[PDB]
Amino acid sequence: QDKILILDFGSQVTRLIARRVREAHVYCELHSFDMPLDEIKAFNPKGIILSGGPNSVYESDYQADTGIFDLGIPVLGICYGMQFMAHHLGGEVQPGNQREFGYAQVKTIDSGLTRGIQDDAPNTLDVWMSHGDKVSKLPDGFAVIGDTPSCPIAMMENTEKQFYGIQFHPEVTHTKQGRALLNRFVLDICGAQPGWTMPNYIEEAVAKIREQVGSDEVILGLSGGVDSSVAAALIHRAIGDQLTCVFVDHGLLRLNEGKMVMDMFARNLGVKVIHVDAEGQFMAKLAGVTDPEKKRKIIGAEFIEVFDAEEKKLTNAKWLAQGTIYPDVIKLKLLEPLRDLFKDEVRELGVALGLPREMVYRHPFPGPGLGVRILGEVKKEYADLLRQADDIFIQELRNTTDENGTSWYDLTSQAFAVFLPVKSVGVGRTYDYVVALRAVITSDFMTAHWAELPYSLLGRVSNRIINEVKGINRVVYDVSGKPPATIEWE
Amino acid sequence: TQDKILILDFGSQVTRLIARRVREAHVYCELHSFDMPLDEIKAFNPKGIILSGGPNSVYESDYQADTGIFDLGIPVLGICYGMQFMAHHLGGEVQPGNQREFGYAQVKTIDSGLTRGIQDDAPNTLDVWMSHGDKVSKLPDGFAVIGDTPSCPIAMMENTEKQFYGIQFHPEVTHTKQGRALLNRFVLDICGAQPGWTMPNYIEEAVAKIREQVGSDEVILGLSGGVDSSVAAALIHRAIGDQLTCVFVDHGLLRLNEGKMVMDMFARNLGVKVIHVDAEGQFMAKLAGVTDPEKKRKIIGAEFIEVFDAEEKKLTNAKWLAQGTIYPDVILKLLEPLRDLFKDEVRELGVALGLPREMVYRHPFPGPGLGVRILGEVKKEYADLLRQADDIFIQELRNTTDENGTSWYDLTSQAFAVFLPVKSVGVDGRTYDYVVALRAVITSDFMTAHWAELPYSLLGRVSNRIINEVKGINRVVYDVSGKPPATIEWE
Repeated sequence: QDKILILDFGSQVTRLIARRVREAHVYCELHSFDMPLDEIKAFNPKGIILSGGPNSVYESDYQADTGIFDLGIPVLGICYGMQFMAHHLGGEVQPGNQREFGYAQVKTIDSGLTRGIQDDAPNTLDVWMSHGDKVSKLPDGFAVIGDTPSCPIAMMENTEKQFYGIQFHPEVTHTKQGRALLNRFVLDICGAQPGWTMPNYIEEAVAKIREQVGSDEVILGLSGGVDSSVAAALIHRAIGDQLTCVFVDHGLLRLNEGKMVMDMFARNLGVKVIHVDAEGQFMAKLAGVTDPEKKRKIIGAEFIEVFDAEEKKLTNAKWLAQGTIYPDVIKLKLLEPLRDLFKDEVRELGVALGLPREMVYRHPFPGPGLGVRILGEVKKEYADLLRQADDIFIQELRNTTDENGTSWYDLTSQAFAVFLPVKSVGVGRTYDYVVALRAVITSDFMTAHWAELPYSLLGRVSNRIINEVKGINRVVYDVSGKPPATIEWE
Repeated sequence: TQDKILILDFGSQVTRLIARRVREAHVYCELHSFDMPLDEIKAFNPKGIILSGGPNSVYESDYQADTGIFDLGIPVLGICYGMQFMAHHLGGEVQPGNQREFGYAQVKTIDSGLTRGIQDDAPNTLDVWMSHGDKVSKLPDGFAVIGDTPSCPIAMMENTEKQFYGIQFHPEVTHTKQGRALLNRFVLDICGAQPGWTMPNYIEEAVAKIREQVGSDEVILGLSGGVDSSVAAALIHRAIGDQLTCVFVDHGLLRLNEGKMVMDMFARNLGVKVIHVDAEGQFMAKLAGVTDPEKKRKIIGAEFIEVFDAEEKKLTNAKWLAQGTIYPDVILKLLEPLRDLFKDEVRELGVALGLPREMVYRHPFPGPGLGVRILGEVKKEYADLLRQADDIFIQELRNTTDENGTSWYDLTSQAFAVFLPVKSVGVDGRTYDYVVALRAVITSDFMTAHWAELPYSLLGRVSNRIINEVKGINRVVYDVSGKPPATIEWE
């Protein structure tokens, strides 16, 4: 594999650089700016990207080894990375407020990085611009390739060395052409082969697991979440009957979730799956508990208890497999085959392995499950009502499409129903509980706006829940964004 | 005085819509049952008569108007059953069908006094809400077919000599696109009724009738804050001045500043004598620990009657209890000067009298007030939160307009916030506060209501403002339940 090295100078969006590079189907790794030169050479990158950061290159210990400029490979500096590049290659940096950002229009001239990349007019880019420290004097052998009125050296290039610096963040989508610029650097300037695909990954990952495990037996907890499911499919493909999975239904899962897990793993693949039905045990622990924080502690601790007792019975096991993914890393031995992947790659890998898309491309589901979607006291009675209401909502999201043919399920990051233990009047007079519909679209920055679901979709979901679910006669839609609200109600 | 239209009611569920259409053409009209005696019909002296539809069948029903109406020399329009009734008694014939069947149909017409110049997408074509029940199978004497469909050969008929008209569809429902044009054509052109029924034209007559009714007697009137009792107060004050005393009871379950706005418009601007009772604490004490919504309504209604009655007894030199009774309700002596008006006419009368438009063009407000908008136990703590959130919602509805410049306040029939006694988590730090529901509906002509398709940006701005500005609320939801299957109020 051709690989890109990303050096982290502390910016809050540095991971997005890695996501963009992976989205171009090129392998890459995120390392701190002070990675020793020996490890960099051993990594043998096809190119290096220097991220932004909150510090100032003239007064900071945030200095990478300047030997990176002698490796003979292209280097791209972003904001602080550009300032670092300028500070150490004979240029000058003028101080500003490194916390300030905003929109700007950059004009470019023709270069390897800029040719054929444009927004509404040739050689014009609308960017998410850093208004802080800026390059005030070109380093040696460099040219200006992009400028704005307030930032005369907004983009610079050393053609001989293929060094590039930009004063804006191409990894945030607010820079419309940022992806195109990063692709141009990685695919064309560095010449990195876009071979990092999940079908290409399976055989290498399967071989690494076999070398690691041999004939040993492996246990893996199946939460119902995607990561552990994909870990299961991958490890089973590697070692077959050496894997045992444990699935715990704590009674707080969506409708039919236990059946769907058992069908895709035990029935379809022949994976050995220990199925624990713990609904009654969890409901007993939640009885009379209204505090949401206590509810979260109880459910999490009880789940560990049920899983730990199943682990003890699998006495000839030597590995605990886990669905640890790359954002997590940025007596039983740990087996974590997804450590090098982001969530989107994990999803593609699950489909590649043959898992049903319905189980692999689903909205994330909280650990405490419906426990934080039933306000106040959790009871089987309420969980059963909620599963029906939730399922109707999701059915309609899956079957209603926008103008491009994309379903509203796929357009939203998270969608679910919430059970409110208050009663409303309805029509013969009725007096039943209230359901809230929640649907959000999350950004890259831990915020989320509520989805502008079509009115007819909301109306149809409302009609169906009220008529089809005995016990619910009122439906509301959450119109609180994050911030100031949270996505979950508890 | 007024040219008048008489509407005889044969039992159709939409007969009132005929009266609204006629009033909306600025012609006075009254609704009476089909069996109104002939001498009262003559004494009413109508310029024309409309016979409504109905569910019964003219050959097997006692739903028979006095057939002497066809000898009065005034135009008559029969709608569905009214048309069949017309055909049955003037030498035609009715063929039995299912009077419960209705649906869309395209009526083709020929030129007549009723049909000339009225069309939808092609000349001499009407898209109508058709009765598929009993229908005219043989023309009555001197009548001609002026409208037909493939399945209803006699869909419209005219007797030109007598100015009798019969139609097999309902022009009073908006589903008949030209139904209003047809009704106006009959009322304004064929009957020649003068469109003089305006609220400025009504004031002087209404003032004189009140003065003739009351003389120098004293009158008491309950001010709820609603438009009906307010307009009655303004009108009666216009007639008898210091002879009127108003009683305003604040039970602590009103909207923000409601008592101040009522006192300001009446006691300060007009000089009306107003007895102001601040009964907030007393109502809250009686509602403590009460969660059953039916008991809450019972407590609030009975307690209000007691506070008002004690004030009435103290006004010992009073002879009239005035009420804001309006015409839909009608279809110490009682003084009811608004008995002949629909709500929209009452609103125009309120403006005509000089009341501020904001107090007259207001969404209706329930008797039990916020008591049915605070789910479960009602407390001042919750009412104070709700009044704040409700006011923010209303500010945004008033200040945001559609493509024609109409406010979303004016576009909705009813809009309010509802306080939910459940807590949600929020965000820096972690908050845990109550939930508010926004409710907004648009009512139809048929006692149904759909929830308002408020712009997403408006819901978003209201959500943000309530959560940020109202200490105690950290979550806002929008009610997306229509009627049916839900009710407008939550309790």
